[PDB]
Amino acid sequence: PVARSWVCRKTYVTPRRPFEKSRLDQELKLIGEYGLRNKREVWRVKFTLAKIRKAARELLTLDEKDPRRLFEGNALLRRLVRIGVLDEGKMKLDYILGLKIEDFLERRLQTQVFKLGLAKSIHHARVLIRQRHIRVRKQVVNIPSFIVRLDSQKHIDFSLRSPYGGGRPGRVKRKNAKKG
Amino acid sequence: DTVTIRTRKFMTNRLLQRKQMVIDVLHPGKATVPKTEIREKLAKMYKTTPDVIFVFGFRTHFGGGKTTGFGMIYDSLDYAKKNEPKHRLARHGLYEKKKTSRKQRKERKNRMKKVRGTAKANVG
Amino acid sequence: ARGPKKHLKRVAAPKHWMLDKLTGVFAPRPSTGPHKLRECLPLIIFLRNRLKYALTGDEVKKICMQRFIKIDGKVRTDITYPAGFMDVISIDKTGENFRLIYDTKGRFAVHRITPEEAKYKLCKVRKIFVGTKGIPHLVTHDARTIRYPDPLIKVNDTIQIDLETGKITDFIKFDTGNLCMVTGGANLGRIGVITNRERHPGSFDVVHVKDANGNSFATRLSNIFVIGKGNKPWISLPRGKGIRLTIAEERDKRLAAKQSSG
RNA sequence: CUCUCGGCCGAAGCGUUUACUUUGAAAAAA
RNA sequence: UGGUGACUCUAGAUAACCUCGGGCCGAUCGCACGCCGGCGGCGACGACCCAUUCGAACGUCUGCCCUAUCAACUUUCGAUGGUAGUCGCCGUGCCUACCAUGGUGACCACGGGUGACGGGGAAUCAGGGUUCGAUUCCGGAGAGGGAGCCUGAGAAACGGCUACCACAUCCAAGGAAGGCAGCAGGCGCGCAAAUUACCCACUCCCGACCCGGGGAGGUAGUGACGAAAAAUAACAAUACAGGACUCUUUCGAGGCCCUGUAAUUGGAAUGAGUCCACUUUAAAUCCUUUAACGAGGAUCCAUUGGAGGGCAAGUCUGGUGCCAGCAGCCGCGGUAAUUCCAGCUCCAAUAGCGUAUAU
RNA sequence: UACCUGGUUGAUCCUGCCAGUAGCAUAUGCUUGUCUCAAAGAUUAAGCCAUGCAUGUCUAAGUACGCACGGCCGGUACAGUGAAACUGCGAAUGGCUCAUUAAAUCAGUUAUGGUUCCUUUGGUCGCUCGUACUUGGAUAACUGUGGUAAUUCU
Repeated sequence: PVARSWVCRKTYVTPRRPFEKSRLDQELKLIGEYGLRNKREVWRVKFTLAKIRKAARELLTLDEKDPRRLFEGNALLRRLVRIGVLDEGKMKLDYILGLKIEDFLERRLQTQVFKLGLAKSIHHARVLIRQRHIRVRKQVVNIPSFIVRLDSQKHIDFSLRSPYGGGRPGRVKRKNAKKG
Repeated sequence: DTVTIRTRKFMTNRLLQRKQMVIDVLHPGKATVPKTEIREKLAKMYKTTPDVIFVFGFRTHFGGGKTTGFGMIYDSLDYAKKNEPKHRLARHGLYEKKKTSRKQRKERKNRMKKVRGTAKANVG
Repeated sequence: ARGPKKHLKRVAAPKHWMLDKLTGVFAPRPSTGPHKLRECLPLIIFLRNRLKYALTGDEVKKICMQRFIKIDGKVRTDITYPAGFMDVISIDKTGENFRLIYDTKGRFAVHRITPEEAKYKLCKVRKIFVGTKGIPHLVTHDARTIRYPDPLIKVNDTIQIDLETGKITDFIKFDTGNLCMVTGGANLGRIGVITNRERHPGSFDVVHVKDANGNSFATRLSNIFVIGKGNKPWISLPRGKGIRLTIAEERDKRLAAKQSSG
């Protein structure tokens, strides 16, 4: 017996057909457009959307006045709205089935850092986040896959300690200024 | 002073003759604040000496803004010696533990098990 | 196994203790006592997990061995002493009295009572029997034996015990129309008026209960604890008055409370 | 009807039975 | 007297018994102190008995894998039931003595096998299913194999005892002492699995106990079982390329866009790492947090498989010549081999990828 | 994601299997920078084990004439701390493993009106019509004498 927990879970699913030209092209387009490291990030977002769709489908088989359908559909729609993937106007479970993987990919911290003008490109955005230059509200966030909530979107700033956002020039600039 | 001390949670534990609280330490450009100066800041904050203050469990949040720990302020140093864990008293210099190891004590005990009477004290 | 067990695994502990899973391998095995293992709250869980007066089991022991904790008017130094339903916990040093009373979720609430209320407790009589040359005896859910009870007191009634002297001062019969709490099952912690008792000879009687908001449920007779005559309780009730809101109403109440701040 | 009927309340009946279906209890935690 | 659906219940009364291996009815310990020889407060400990708690034990109903190359099985070596008893904590063929001749079975008894502990559960899965579950929770069983006990409330206990069987330790040869399927560790076995580490600080347990003890447990070490997050560059200029209703062709309306061999040019930005002080923690480590140094082949260098099809990706170059080899399958190799051995290039996943096997 | 593809023929449509495909679990190979969780001698051998440790325990409150420390030199028995030992309690829990085991174990469901129950908690405990201002003998520890090669022997 140990005081440890072994609840662990795989966050993606490998495609059934390994070498399929259309799927390879779609995934590479997503990777390049959103500056992703590998195919596993695409597969992870795909798995997230797949689980959400499965839950929405299972709710859509219940009676429209089912207490569980009402409660859990309201919760799921609230969660999707909270991260900006769903619009507040479309608060029906049928609109969940109309969601795309790109809808979730827009809400990554990397995409928002690029799209708010803090970075010149999506790859610059990723290296900025990985180098502790970005904060959401007052928390220095370091994870590119950080899914920005709707009310956290206006609090993505440039970190009070980063050379770009409050001073203390970096290693290179300080060394060069010391040199001459 | 650029280092700030705040106490979110707080209760007067009259059962253990102390006050117990959660301590936030704001230290934007400094290392995690040493326990001693947190103790003197708490002493000023609560109008008491820093010898009846025992702080522990300070974790600095990712990014470096602040550190959260726990703190006790005892009514007297005698209550502090009575109720505090021995290691937290040793951190203040008010306690010294046994210098033997578990191995030495266990083997000495099993050796004493082999002798009967006053000869047990004449072992090791 | 040979002989009795002395340990309780943390995950086999009663879920209403609200113990987490990463603190340790073991849960505090309640000592034998007035209440059953699964229907009790040990003193350590109350003084450490609920009241936060202690951080560890060592501090719970330090509090208990100063004789600051009274359970039902008597000082208890056993930190795993099983405190159960209706039991009164008095801490005179901090001047606070609690009565162990179930929540609508089936958990023992931290329910503070006045020092005047802390003088008595309700007890459901478990059995009535004649012994010792015609002396009537009464046994409660608290497991206290009372000699010479009122001749009208029967099984499943509720008596009021003055903790200082431990003798019956009043009693409610088990009648339709009396307020009652549920002390076990799916409806544990719910308070309502007894509507009807369907009797099943040789099996378990079912008691139907109606909430103060009009919700009707049913339990086994062994899970019914008469609280007050009519619809007026003889004890203080927690903030939730035994009315179990559905999850939708809980969500709505939480959202309304959150939106009222800021 | 209810072999207790009393000037709105209860001794008012698995009323051959079962399967089925819909309930309600009770049913460890993880 | 009360109670149950239901007593041969509870309570009462009578006549007696009342176990030498004889049962309860206190020859006990502390603290505080008292009160016109007496009366006492607060406890600790102990003893019946009755409840209660924690259980244990024994029954009820339903549910278990494969096998008929297992069709009949059991029958006083108690088999099924009855009566009386014995024993047992108690119900009972539990055992005994008489009596009856029963009881189970194709609705699969009985026998056999199981690389069979059962369950909660796990993998996979459109719906249905299939396989797995030694493994941290619950229940059972065992402590080398059997058997038998002592003590005790509780054990047929094995970090208790007694004996035999197997193995085995010391011996002065007379004797004596054994039980890691506890924690480490060793040998052996194998395709196959970690430290003879630190601590009772946490969770709890035990004790006469606030204080002692705990290889339970926690903490570190080994760890690519597996799961999560996530670096190996980003940007700008320069030369070049591409589009942008560019005029129905040639840098006179081609830089408010975009790409790359660029060993081109620049500054910025970083953590991998090293190191300091905190923090962490029994004490440490780790993470977090400061600070110092730390990137231009940023040589601080990403690999594992493949490139005929299935199936993403070269009938490019050299070698070999039905050889060596490749190839899960079809096939390739006999002098232009898109398939072997290599170089270059490419592409699949990526701190991971290939292979075998089970599913 | 309720999915298929190659292979029998000169060619075709089938049956049909082989091979491919994805997960999962053990092993292994090559490779491996950061960080958080985290399995880990089950499978074969419930095979064998060197060594060490894993179960002990004292309160004001059972027994202290161990000077082992320690005082207030006394109708002052016992100041106090306290090894040892006697007494009490625990050692039947925990941990390990899966050999046995096929209505057996186990699961849900009931029953004990057919039983036992240390401890905890509450009750009962002048309810008995018949040296007490405290009874008896031992034995440990301790002192002293020993035996055996050898033991937690005595």
